[PDB]
Amino acid sequence: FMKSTGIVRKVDELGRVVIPIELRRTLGIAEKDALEIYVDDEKIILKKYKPN
Amino acid sequence: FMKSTGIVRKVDELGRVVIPIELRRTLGIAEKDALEIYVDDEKIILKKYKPN
Repeated sequence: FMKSTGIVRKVDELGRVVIPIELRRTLGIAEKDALEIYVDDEKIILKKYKPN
Repeated sequence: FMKSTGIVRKVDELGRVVIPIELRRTLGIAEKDALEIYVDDEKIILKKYKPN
């Protein structure tokens, strides 16, 4: 099976979610960087964005 | 089996991402609701939160 952090956050007015700082560092993501958003099985997959 | 939406958003100061309103409605998510966050393969999986 796959292990997940299992951490939940409250949805703000715009419907946005925050990545834990531990994942900000491990994912190599910083302010002004670009994120790409995926949709599968009613779940959202977010990953670093590679320009095309 | 399914293709992702392929939509990208800019990261704000806190490192947060926004779900498209089309997904807010399909996912049944609203302000003050709880989201659970997963981590796998360097990708983040967010889904509705159903506490035990």
